[PDB]
Amino acid sequence: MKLTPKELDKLMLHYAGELAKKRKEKGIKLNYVEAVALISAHIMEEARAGKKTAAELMQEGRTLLKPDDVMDGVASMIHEVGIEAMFPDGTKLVTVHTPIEANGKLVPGELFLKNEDITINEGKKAVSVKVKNVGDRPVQIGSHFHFFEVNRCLDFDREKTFGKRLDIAAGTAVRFEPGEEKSVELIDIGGNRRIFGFNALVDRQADNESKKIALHRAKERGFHGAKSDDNYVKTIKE
Amino acid sequence: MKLTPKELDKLMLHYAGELAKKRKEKGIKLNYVEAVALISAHIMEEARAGKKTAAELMQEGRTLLKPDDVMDGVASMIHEVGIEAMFPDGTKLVTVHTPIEANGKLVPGELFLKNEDITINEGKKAVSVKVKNVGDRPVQIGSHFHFFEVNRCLDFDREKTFGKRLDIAAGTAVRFEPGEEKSVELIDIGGNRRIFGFNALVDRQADNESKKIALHRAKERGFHGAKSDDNYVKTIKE
Amino acid sequence: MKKISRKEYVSMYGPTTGDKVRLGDTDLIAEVEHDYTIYGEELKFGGGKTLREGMSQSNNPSKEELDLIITNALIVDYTGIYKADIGIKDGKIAGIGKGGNKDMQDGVKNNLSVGPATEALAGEGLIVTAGGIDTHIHFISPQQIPTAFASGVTTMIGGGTGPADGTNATTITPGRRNLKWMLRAAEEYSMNLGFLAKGNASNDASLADQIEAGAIGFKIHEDWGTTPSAINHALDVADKYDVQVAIHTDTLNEAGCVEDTMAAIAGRTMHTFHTEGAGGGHAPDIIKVAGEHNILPASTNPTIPFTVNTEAEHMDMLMVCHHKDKSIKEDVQFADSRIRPQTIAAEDTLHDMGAFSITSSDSQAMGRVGEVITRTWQTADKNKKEFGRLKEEKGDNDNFRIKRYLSKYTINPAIAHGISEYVGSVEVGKVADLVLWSPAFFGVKPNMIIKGGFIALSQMGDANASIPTPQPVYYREMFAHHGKAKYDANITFVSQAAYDKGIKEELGLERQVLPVKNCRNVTKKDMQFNNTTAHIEVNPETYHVFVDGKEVTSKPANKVSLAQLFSIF
Amino acid sequence: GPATEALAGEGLIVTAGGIDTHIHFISPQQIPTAFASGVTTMIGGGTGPADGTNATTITPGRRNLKWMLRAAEEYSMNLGFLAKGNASNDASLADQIEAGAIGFKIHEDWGTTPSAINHALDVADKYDVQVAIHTDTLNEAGCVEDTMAAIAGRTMHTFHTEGAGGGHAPDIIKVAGEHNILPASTNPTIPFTVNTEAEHMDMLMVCHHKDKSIKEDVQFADSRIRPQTIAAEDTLHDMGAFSITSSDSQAMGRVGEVITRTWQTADKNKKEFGRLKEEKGDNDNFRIKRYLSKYTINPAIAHGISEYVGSVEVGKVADLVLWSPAFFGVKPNMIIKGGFIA
Amino acid sequence: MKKISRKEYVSMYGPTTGDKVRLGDTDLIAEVEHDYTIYGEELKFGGGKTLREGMSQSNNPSKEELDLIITNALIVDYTGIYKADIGIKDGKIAGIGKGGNKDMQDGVKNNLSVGPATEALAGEGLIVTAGGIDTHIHFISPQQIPTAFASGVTTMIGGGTGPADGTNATTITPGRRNLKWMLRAAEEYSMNLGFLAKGNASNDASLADQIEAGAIGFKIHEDWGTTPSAINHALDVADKYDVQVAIHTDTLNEAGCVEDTMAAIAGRTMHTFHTEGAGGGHAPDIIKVAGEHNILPASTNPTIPFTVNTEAEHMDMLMVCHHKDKSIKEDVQFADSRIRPQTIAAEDTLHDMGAFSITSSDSQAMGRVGEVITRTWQTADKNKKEFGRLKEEKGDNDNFRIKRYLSKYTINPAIAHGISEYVGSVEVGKVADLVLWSPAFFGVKPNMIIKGGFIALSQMGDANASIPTPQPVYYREMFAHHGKAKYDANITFVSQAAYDKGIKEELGLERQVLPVKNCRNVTKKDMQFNNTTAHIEVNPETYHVFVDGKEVTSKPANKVSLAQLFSIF
Ligand code: NI
Ligand code: NI
Ligand code: NI
Ligand code: NI
Ligand code: NI
Ligand code: NI
Repeated sequence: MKLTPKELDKLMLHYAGELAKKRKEKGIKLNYVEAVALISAHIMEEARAGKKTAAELMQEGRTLLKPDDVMDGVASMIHEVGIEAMFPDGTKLVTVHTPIEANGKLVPGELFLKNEDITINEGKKAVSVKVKNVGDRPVQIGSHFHFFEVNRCLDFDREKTFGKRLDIAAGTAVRFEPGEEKSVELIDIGGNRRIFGFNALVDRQADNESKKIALHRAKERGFHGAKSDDNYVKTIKE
Repeated sequence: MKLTPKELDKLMLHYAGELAKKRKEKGIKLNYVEAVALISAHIMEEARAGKKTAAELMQEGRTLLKPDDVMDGVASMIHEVGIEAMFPDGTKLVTVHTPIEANGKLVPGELFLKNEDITINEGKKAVSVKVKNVGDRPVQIGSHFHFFEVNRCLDFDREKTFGKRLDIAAGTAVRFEPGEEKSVELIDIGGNRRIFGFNALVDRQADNESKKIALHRAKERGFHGAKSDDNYVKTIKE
Repeated sequence: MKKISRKEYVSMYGPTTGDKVRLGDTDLIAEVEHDYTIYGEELKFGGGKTLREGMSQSNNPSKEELDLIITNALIVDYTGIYKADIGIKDGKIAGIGKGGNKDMQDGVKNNLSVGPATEALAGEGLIVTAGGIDTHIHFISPQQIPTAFASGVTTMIGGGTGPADGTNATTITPGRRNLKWMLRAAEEYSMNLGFLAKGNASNDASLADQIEAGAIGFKIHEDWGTTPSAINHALDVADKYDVQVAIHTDTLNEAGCVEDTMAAIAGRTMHTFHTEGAGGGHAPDIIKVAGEHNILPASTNPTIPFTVNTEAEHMDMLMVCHHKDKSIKEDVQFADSRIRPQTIAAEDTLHDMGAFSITSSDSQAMGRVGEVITRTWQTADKNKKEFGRLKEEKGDNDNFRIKRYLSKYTINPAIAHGISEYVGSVEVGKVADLVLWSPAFFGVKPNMIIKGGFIALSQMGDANASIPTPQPVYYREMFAHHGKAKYDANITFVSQAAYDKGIKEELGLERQVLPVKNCRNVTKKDMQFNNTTAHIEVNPETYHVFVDGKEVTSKPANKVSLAQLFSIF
Repeated sequence: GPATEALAGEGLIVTAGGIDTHIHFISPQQIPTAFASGVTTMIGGGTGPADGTNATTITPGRRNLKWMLRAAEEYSMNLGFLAKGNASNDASLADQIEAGAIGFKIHEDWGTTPSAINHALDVADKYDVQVAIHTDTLNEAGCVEDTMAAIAGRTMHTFHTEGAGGGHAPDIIKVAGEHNILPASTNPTIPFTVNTEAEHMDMLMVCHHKDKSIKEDVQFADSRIRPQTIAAEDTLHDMGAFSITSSDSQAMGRVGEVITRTWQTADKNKKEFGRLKEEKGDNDNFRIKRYLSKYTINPAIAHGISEYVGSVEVGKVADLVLWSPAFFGVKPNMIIKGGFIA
Repeated sequence: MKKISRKEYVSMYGPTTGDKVRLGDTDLIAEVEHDYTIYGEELKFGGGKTLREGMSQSNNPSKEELDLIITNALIVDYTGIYKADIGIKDGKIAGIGKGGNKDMQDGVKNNLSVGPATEALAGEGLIVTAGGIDTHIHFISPQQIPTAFASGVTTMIGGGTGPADGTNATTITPGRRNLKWMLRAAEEYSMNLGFLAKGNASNDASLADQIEAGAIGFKIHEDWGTTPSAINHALDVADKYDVQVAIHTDTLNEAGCVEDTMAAIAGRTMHTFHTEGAGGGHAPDIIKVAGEHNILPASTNPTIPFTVNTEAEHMDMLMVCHHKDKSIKEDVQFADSRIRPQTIAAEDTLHDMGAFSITSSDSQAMGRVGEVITRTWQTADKNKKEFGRLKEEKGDNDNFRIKRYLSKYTINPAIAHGISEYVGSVEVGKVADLVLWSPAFFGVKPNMIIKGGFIALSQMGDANASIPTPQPVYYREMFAHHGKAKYDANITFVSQAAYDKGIKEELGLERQVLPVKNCRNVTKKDMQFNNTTAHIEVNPETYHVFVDGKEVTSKPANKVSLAQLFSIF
């Protein structure tokens, strides 16, 4: 019966679920491991039966255990239980979000933040810019992307955003639906202000002179808002 | 409890059988894996009980599942289920031949041959030979064995079968019960007709001259039918 | 010259010319196109069979004597579907034809001679194919290997450093040091390996160093920033080192749209992963790229085939990932601008059309490294059930279509990464990575995996039993998987540059080490049975897919073959 | 001294490691199985789950010998390989030895003919290496009388001399009485249980491709699985007629029960024939040594490795297995390989 | 896709499928069986032709790039007669097919890719065949080499030490010292070489030592005493060292008759020189041997073809030799018991029947090392003119018969002496010993001889002229004939034993040195298009030849082709 190593993985999980249930049967507050295995073993069988759809099990899994069935802490712990099973249409990923509820105090590793607000990008005075997505597709820019070089679709005053980035929490971004128009905040880039990569519009020291070159480049490359060519005076290298 | 690695193998198989059954319980068309494990887990316990004999379980295993319990295709698949278990007399190999039946269409990898007959050994005109086993033990010759050198017991016209083999499907053979007498078909050996090995009667190019030497040799070696020594004229090497 | 019936003959030597085999529980029927044997002289091993001293086995073999013969095997390969013996010598496929003993049988080339040094492997009734080659692997966990292996895959190409976020997101092994770790780690496994480096850099020096370090190519990925700069720079260095480049398109369209990305590629060769879009890439018209000449289209495992559950499933993965919320609109937008059920269904059909060429996995990151083969055949099954046989099909079979899909995970990935000369198809001169399939289980569960001319993995039973058949019967490591044998049987790929710099001796690598080549002169036209080019558009509003004017789409499915029938999970 | 480690043995019984000389290198998983059973040395042939190997204990040609020797590095078990003696080609015959083989193996499926037999033996004499053999069941080349004439009185290790494991039908078992023969029995038909006859017919049928409706097929089955020669075995061992106990792993043999079965048989024979004439005192010591030797010192000698292993004696490699008297012969306490706990 | 006429097309690319060529001034008509090119994309070199930068010649070649392409050549080989490009790389024939630039042309395997490193050789209108292989050479004078060479022969196998009587009588290089002299002398020439040792010894030790010393085989000859002892001993040692044995039968029948000689051979392999009898051998029924299975029949140059002058000529050679007188009866008897006009004429026909297999020369000793090829074709011409076309012939051509004779001096001698793997036919993987023939002069005077992948000899004109065509136009040594180049281009054959003992480094041999193999497992059935066996008798009284009951004989001829038409002498 050529059992794959994946199959053995599941066969083991199942008896971890079986144990899990048999314990609840005897009436015993399940724990992190037991709760998860149980939820997992369950979904597994249901997919075997070929009845419940993937979409349905996502939920039905949230009714396998009630707050009084588990130990305090378990709820705050099992944020979610992902699991794969073979449906008549093949294996599919079922994610049972928050299966049980926090009917108790104890919360492992809980955080005790201190109400107050972190002030991001200290002293980097932002600037607002009118931006509109003239294209027919979406466009989302990251927090540290040289704004001046985003999709050539976003129309706006390129000239004004040279050497700047979206003044937002590191790692996040701003979305622009086709047609949408908004005003974004953008501070200047820190460090050595050495802009290399992106759209290849700068690739050097970001200064007022490099700027001239950047606009000229964007201009010829079709980046909406890229000012204009009021007669360029090409340097010895660019 | 010094568990051998073999033991763990079985302990795993068992819970594969247990799952198999528990699923059938819930009323679900078992599959290839499930059917096999189930049949396996079963036989295993029975041997443990020390009641049913090896011979009996071979059959009883054919009644663990009915054509409507499994998925279509499973039958045509499980040709047989071999399994070893420890009987009071030690471990024994139980082979449950065709446990379930083909109550359906679907047949994985099924073959669609094309009624017609393959003609073997094209253009190799056979010849019939009277053969009798004068010995008190059985003698079975293979399809590509230089016939002229078979068991010295089989009596027949050795002279006539030099450089020939049983004109039959490659890999098969002809049996001769002690006393039995039959006429066999035998075509000439192909390729370079280089006969080396067997009974050491030839070990060279198979031609009319080597033949003389072969018969002379068989003669002295006692191979029934090996013509006679009408005064041999030994060559410079033989 | 007495004759015998076809039913009989086939239970001794397996199907012959004109006969047909059903592939697994699918509707795909294959037909034996030719037979090199010579009815009456076929090879058989056994008690009183043909492979014995002085008989089939020669006592005067040729000085090329085989180390192993797979008798009467049905070879399914893009080169054809036929009957013939396979000869194996020195880890390489030494011959494909009759073979036996010239001393006692007509027509037997000396590259197929059977002597006392050759081993026997029965193949009658079985189908032999080359090992599979997954080229979109995330080296997230080493446990993937024995999984992909058990599934008929002998070669994994990808990137990473283990369960690190960078790896979970991208198939990249960054920098020469991390390349070292992985190459040295690879010594341990039973699977040819190749690694991709971080192409997400506009620094030429850093770009070539990773190749000089051992990488077979670059990988540009979104999470690392797939910009037209990075793209452009990477490609140039890729051209110099004749190595391949894979890419994950800029979904957020932040740098530009698929139009720009192409302009970036400047017409140079490229391996596009999950070209469809679900696996990632330009929203929502990335799938259009798979129609251009210079592109090597590849689809990612998950959205294949298109099942009634695939749409729901994905939305979940995409949400469980990326950190998306149901209450946030920008979050629901991105989800809908990426998981287009339209472009998904349009995929299954694109494969059938030869538009798409390679089938990957995308292991541990929106991909199932154990179901690439299984799913490639499921899809083929669907498309037949929905579109019927093929126009190109000749005769009452599916041979052509069959080769179409096979090529998708064998010869096509092999070429796309310059390792076609050594592996990727059942042909003389290539490394002997062969997998024997038992017709019923075809495409799902294989009988045994032979790595580098020696058995590395096979179905095995009770190690205590009196035979290998009794249960339990799972996949057990064979001899080519242990000791120093693994080293002779496996290959870690590298670039010419590194190979030439002595990267092997450099890292104390005991594995056979070959370099990749001919990666810069290949196009969509080099993809076997998947060379169809075309100007394909994609509706910005309805996310609908149009090709050459018309529009393509497939209907989801409620059931697929090669599934619940064979596995207990 | 301060450099010596201590291992408590009081209450325990120490014996040498077992040596199975009829192994089919079908699957590497056999090793840890045979090991757990008190066996530290496996001698046989093969290249993995390949039909040739499943049928015979042979690792053919120097290349395949290479693969296996290099593979062996991985395991915890002394190893030795046998080459294909089924060849009448002297050159091919010695090359496999020069390549690493400890001996040859002539097997039916490869064609155990008087030619092959004769040639193999000669080269075996030159290289002072051993030869194992599986007799020509079908008697196609000749009968057991001929096979012997072939052997010409030279040394030979006869596997499953009884017959069930294969060999001349039906009088092969007679060979085990000749001077030049090294009789060995195969695991399966040992001991003789009410189920052994039924079991075998099945293995022989599941194998060879035999049918119930075909008479020639039922004949072969009955001309090979003689319940008579089977039962005659258990007693032959007790008589000292048979000498070695093998397994024949993954091919009509259980590589994990050689020791267990060797003792079961000894137990039976005592229960049915009683104590022994040679026995001295109120014990079974003599008989005990009789069986022990069957899977230790006798297989060791039969394959020229008696000097290093095969018995608890000074100067030899320290392959010792500690047995807890209750579990003796079934489940051992610990296996020490080469002087260290493995 | 405009189209063009056949007359035109053929003056640009040469004959295509179905077209026919007359071979020289003979009646043998060959027909192009297949064409690998792709009408419209064929390769042409010239002023404004196709082989140029970016076009046929790639700017992105494959990493297999050829060193030389012979365009549109008509390949005549035992494997077939067809149209195709020949690719040459590293002294070996790297590919036979389309070839060109994949960048601009469909269907072009990478083993046929044309890049800036490949040279161009026009072959349209010309016929390409493998080099010839004369295996019955007497190393009497080194001047023979450039003669045999000019005639299309690239490989000479034989024996000797120069103009010494032993050599003039036999093709033997006796003892390891004399083997040394010759191997070291061979470095100087442009022709692959192999030497035979003195098999006329019943001393096993002396027998193997000559092989260990470098000999590719033994030669038993009358003048040295071809006895059943010598014969038997030689053969045994020959079996061990997998090397070949040639033989010259005991004419005087002193030890025994042809029946005995055979019993001596004990069925083992043997290369029989001048099996007919004129060149020497058992009187008068030696020719019968050429019908046995274990025999490798070869005919000697002189009595071929059978002309009205051949009988008179021979009697003279046999008399000028041996010291025979007209007044002495025993002397006239021997002459008549050896120069049977009956067995001579029976020869021409035996060749036509496939009974005979190899055509030698027997240089400087009843053989003309410069006319082996010429005479092989003359004979074929006669037999057609007298017996007509062949039964096996398929279509309105002589293709089959053509291959019959070609094989006689290419693939058949190559196999008979274990060097078939490297040379002996126009096939991929073999050493590139090719000779270009201009259809009119076919079989007589060739255009150019390429040794080991490089041009070694060609027709050349006034070295001062403004072109290579103006007279005088004789055969001039080319570059592969000089400096250290000759060493790379030539091969001296040896046994495995010597090769393994380092015979190369041993003797400071700067030539490529290969060993012969597979000489003991070949029979008359290994001779391409000349595998006919048969029980042939020979009348003791009339010296008449009978085969399978009937009798064979040919009629002499008053005129032959490929003669006075082409040479001023
Ligand atoms: Ni991706
Ligand atoms: Ni990925
Ligand atoms: Ni056996
Ligand atoms: Ni055995
Ligand atoms: Ni001569
Ligand atoms: Ni001569």
